[PDB]
Amino acid sequence: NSTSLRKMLANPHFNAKDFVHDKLGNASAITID
Amino acid sequence: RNNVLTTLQRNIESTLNSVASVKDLANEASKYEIILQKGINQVGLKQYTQVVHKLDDMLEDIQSREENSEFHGILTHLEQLIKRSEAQLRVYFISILNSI
Repeated sequence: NSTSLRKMLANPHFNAKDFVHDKLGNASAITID
Repeated sequence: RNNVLTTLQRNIESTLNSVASVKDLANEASKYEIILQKGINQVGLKQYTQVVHKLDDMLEDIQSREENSEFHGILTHLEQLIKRSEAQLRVYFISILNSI
């Protein structure tokens, strides 16, 4: 969901950049690639 | 549209590395001990200074991470290459600013 994730979350960094490593941070490094 | 760059592409281009991994920054930071140890005039203005934004911005979310050994070693390699770069900068400042 790079529209929702990329557009809607971290394009203006609202919310912060570490929560993407936290709220989406459970063994999903394939989806981070 | 300059605001579309300056708001969306600004913090988008900032939060590119919102999560980014641990070893790769050591790899390309070491490749910035390749390129940052090529001098200034070989490398060039926003080439050199923007690579300083790449280690500046590679020391970036690591305060946001956690304490392993690669954390401290990459803090050493990063910040000492940073101050090598900064010394080289002010050297070049003074180098032309009494070229008169």
